[PDB]
Amino acid sequence: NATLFNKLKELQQANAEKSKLNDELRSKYQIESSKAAESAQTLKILQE
Amino acid sequence: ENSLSTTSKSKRQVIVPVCMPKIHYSPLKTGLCYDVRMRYHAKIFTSY
Repeated sequence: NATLFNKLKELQQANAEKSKLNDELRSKYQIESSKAAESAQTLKILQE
Repeated sequence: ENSLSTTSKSKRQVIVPVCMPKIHYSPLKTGLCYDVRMRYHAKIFTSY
């Protein structure tokens, strides 16, 4: 019973930290993708 | 075999010169839009 309960708890902890990890990757992904988009726009006017 | 057997032992004259085929459809290809940057927008799973 205790084995089952502790596996549940560690899985719960992993699940709890995973969301915030995803959010952080999302945040820094937006940060870089901004500069990606503007650099694309520079290359666009160069094509023009 | 056949006696119909068209006998004309001479060089012929060009009648219809070879031209570029007058088709308006399919010497081209199919257009395709793709970009990993439209997989950009993500949700924030917040409830649970």
